[PDB]
Amino acid sequence: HRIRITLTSRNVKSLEKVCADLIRGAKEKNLKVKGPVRMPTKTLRITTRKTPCGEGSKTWDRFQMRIHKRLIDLHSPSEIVKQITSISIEPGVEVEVTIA
Amino acid sequence: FRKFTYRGVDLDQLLDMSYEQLMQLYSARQRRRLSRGLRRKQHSLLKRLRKAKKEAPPMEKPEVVKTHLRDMIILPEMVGSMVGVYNGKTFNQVEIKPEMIGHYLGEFSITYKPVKHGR
Amino acid sequence: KSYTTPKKNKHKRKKVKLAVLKYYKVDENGKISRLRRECPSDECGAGVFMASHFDRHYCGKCCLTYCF
Amino acid sequence: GHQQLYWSHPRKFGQGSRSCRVCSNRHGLIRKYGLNMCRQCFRQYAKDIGFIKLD
Amino acid sequence: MLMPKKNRIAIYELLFKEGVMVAKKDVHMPKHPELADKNVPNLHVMKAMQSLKSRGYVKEQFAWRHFYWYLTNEGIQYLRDYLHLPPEIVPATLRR
Amino acid sequence: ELNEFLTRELAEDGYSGVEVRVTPTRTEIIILATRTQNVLGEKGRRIRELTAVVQKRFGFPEGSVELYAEKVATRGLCAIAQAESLRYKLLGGLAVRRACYGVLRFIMESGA
Amino acid sequence: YKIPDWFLNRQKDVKDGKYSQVLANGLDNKLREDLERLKKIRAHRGLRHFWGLRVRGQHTKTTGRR
RNA sequence: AGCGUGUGCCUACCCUACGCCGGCAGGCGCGGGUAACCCGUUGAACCCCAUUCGUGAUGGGGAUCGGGGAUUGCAAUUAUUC
RNA sequence: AGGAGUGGAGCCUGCGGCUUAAUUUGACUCAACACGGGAAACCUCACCCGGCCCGGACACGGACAGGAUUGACAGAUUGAUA
Repeated sequence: HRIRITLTSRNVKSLEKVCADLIRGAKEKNLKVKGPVRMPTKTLRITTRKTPCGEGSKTWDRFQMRIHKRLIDLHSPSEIVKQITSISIEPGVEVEVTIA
Repeated sequence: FRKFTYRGVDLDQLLDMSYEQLMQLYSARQRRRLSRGLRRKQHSLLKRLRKAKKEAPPMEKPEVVKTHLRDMIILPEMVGSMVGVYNGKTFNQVEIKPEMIGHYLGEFSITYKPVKHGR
Repeated sequence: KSYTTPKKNKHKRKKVKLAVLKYYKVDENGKISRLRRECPSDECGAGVFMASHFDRHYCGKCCLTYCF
Repeated sequence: GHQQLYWSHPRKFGQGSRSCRVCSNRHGLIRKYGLNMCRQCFRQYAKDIGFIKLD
Repeated sequence: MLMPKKNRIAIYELLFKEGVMVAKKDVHMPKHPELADKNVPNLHVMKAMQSLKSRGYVKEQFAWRHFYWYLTNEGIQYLRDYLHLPPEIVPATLRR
Repeated sequence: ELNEFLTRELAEDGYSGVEVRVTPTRTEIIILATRTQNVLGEKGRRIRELTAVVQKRFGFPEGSVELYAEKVATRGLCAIAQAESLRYKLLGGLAVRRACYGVLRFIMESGA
Repeated sequence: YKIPDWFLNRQKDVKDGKYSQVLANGLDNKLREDLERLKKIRAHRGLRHFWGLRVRGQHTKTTGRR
């Protein structure tokens, strides 16, 4: 009954659109919803030399890859969540539904 | 002159002694080396040097048994044997007097030629 | 380019024409006199024969040895 | 036998064990986050993986 | 490459029954990750399939470290002629 | 690795990229390319070859990955479509100057 | 007087097998003997001592420069 | 304090609390964490406070070198590292 | 205008030279010299001294099922239960 949706995405606006649709999907069906908890975004970092050889001035590229995690708690029966979460997802976002 | 000993132990006392008891006598590197377990890989070439160990012919100096093994321990069991330590190029004829115990056969070989300086 | 030592050759296989006749002895009647020992290993039942060397017996693929 | 010598030297650790998953070469490896991918390959495929230059 | 004949038959059965076969460029791989229980090394798969390639029965594409072998119409006829298969049955890429 | 493999395989077939949707039970992987009829093969032979490849390589289960091969709308503004276009014009034996003006003229008239 | 064996400058000696602190005139004698032992056996370590070089595995290219 | 990292595809190899043995390096049990969940409230150094020292190559400096003890590994000698 | 230095000392390290079986090698003003993500015990490794294997597709002509070829414990031999 306490069902915990984990929205993890690389993009923010796709993740904010999905978590906004899951608040509208929880408000229209009138089930009690703990708000989307913004988790601390993880910046995956790789700093390589630019040069494929060793013969320039030592320039470095610094590749970030931000991963944003939200999570939403619902007071909802199982099959109601199975219907909600299966509708209108966009491929940037990864959705993991925890039953209990 | 006097009867040489390792740590505080006579050579025949060293020689009729188990590996487990011989461990507690020499330095910690050689304890580690021989405690890891008996040697079954291409380290059963160590076990094949045990066969070359058990091939001392009657009364003279024995013939040279050659080794591409520089990580081999000079056991008291080995002492008296004539060994050819491989430099990578040449087998150096090395006898092992009983004060070599603990050390490795490879270190005794020069491996690298000494370096005089032209200019 | 030119090297010092003379070359090493490969082992040439000493191939035998009709090597099957040696393993058996034909009788005057329709029977046999099997010369060389049959392999007692589990892999090969009673079909595979052992080697008959000068001072011991040996089988090839199961790699089984019997000294006198 | 030859099968007892062909691959008998251990490949359990060191930069003679792991290699680039593209180049197949043994140098400048990005092991971080299980890329297992040499630094010139990563610099080619960064965009395709999701790595972006911002700051 | 000299192989046990049972291996080469197992490889050609697997190349036929599915319309494609893949493999990693790894000579030092004792078991092919698909054709596992029939104990084939990976180098026997590579060298069987590049023998199929040479005489123009299979098509070669190589990505990162993975060989990909598409079986072509001459290869279809060669394998059904080789393994003694019925011409009724098709590889899994000609069936919709 | 998907995008590299599909570049090396479907280059001459007018390749333009991938889009993979990781859905529950299925992988809705969509090849976006110019000639859909060239990539799909003969009655979807080369569709099913590529599904069987991706299945056997990446370790996806039996038919839990299925490929589509959709069409590039206004292919004059796709960069790698006009790169491979220019590539197979030069490799075909056409002169460098004529080919380059030919691509440049097309992508301008395309509305870039 | 209960000073442990882990605390002495000659632990598990090669000739007598005894844990003992060795002091000034004895230490100079025992250092001479340790170099003389490695010398006579013709070990790589004793040979590097004989040649007046770095023995504990340094690079002699740029340092040791007297 | 603040950035991070942390159990892998092939790939073995993670970060570690807590309890015992050992001076120490370290060992043996058992836990937690695939992570704002555990290590972690990251009890970091400099700094801060109180002893000893006393212008001396000195308790500055820690090179070189002897002897010993542990760990990683298939293997350390040309001293792996501690 | 100054601050902390570097250049002097020791050591770590890279380069030239010397040496060596080999001391693998690229780069030499800024824009070579803790740079090749290059902290190499093995692997890496390209260098040196030895010894295995074919992983020489396919096509053609011979050898060949009256067997073309695979592999193989001893004892030698070797570094090796190559």
